[PDB]
Amino acid sequence: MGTYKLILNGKTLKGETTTEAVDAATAEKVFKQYANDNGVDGEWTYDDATKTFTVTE
Repeated sequence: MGTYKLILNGKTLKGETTTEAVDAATAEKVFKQYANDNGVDGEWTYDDATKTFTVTE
């Protein structure tokens, strides 16, 4: 568990969000859905060091 962070690094639109997920899969799914909702879909990365994900459109 813990608080995860998402970094939307899009060519068109960018943003950031944070959510409390039980595991990395739940985190990645919530964020995938969130990014796709913002119309962001690029190379997804992860930084366990600070529990963050970055999607580079």
